[PDB]
Amino acid sequence: LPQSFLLKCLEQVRKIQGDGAALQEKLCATYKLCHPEELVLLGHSLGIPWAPLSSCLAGCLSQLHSGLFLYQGLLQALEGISPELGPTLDTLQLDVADFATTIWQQMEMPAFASAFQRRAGGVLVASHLQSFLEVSYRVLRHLA
Amino acid sequence: LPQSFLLKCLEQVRKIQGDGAALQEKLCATYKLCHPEELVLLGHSLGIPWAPLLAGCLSQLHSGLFLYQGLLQALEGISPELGPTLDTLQLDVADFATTIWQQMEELGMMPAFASAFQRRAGGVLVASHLQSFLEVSYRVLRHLA
Amino acid sequence: LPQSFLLKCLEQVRKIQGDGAALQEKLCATYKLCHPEELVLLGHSLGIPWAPLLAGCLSQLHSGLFLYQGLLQALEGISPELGPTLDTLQLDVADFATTIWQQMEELGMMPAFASAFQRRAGGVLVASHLQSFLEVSYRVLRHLA
Repeated sequence: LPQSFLLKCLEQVRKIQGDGAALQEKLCATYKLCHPEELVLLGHSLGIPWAPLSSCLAGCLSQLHSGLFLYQGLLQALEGISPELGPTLDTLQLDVADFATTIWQQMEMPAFASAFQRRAGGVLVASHLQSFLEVSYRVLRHLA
Repeated sequence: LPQSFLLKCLEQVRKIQGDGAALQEKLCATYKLCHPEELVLLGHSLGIPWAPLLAGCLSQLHSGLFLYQGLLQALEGISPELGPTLDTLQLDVADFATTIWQQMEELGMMPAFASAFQRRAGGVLVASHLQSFLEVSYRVLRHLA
Repeated sequence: LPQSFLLKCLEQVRKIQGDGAALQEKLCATYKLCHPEELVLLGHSLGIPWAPLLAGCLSQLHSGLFLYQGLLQALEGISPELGPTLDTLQLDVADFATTIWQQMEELGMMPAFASAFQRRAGGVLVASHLQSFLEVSYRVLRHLA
């Protein structure tokens, strides 16, 4: 796709990543939930879906788009995790929502039932979105 | 680490130092902002975060790179001439950082630049910090080999 | 020494180091020769010369580059595959030799790699030393202006 497009995608993945790192930094400072690693088995229980992209033009781009559409959903489902994290979460959601539209333009949920469920769901969705955007850049770089 | 990943990195360090030195030489040439020591007090005024420098160290390179990707995007092209110079330096930083990220997987592990003078001077100081950052990164990669 | 010339030198220095680095990682990854130190015996046995390092030093750097064009040529492309990569490295060292010389002007100032294992392992050894020769030219030009 054009280089202008790929650089547009980078600016965006990097903004969404700086937001995700602000979230992750709050969840660690405020709840000591600092190691996504430790929560890996809870993602089961929490029933967090996975967006596949590594083994993936338009079909791939559609997959990125779906995966983004999935993360704006999950973020929404987290209902802001706590009053103090609410702002942070809104910023990351408006941002994932933008990247989702750059992709379509170019084409042209769980129940986190508790304080603990919202927090651990928070850490894991922030971590799964990081990895996914790291994979979306490598995939787009391979399509430019 | 695998010596071949190490050799792929030592290559990407130099390819970024090249683009960096190219930006610096163009800024000096087109605008006469030739000495980062004349703009250092101003690095403080432009709110620039200097980035410090297995798992933890590979993570500090990756964080450093991630900061440096921020600062470069914030200069928004600097000027119509320097535009493509900056576009190559971002795609190269972004590729190096992806390389550190993919290997940490396998192993299992802002300033705003208000005016044209701020974008110009900003380009001088960040090309300049990224240069040293990367040298020290060429030294600790040797060491974590 | 004019700060502009000196930043054109840094970009040339990083350019040749990146080509150096390009060759190393291809030799390490095509023929698993990933360590100069495991070849210091072959190198001693070939008796290969390494170059030492305003007028005087500027002239030492110029003659140092001359030596490395010499050594790079003797490798006779290493393999068909590695051909282009060495041509670039030759040409980029040539550029930089010229630049240095031109500065001198406006201021008024081979072993035989008899074998195929020898070309590949002599590739690893020259690229590695060149890399180190150029970092010090990077520091001497740094302290020169």
